[PDB]
Amino acid sequence: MYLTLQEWNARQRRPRSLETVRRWVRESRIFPPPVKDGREYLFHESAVKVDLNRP
Repeated sequence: MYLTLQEWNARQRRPRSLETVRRWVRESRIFPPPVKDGREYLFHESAVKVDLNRP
């Protein structure tokens, strides 16, 4: 009952391109990382874009 990358970003009120998110994951800005299903990426409902250090 989670959400795929597409919808995963549809929840943010200020998202961007998909490949743009791929950079975020590279910088480890999101967590927990997506499931590298060989080639796809499942964004568990636990995935979220972090800011810096002030939750």
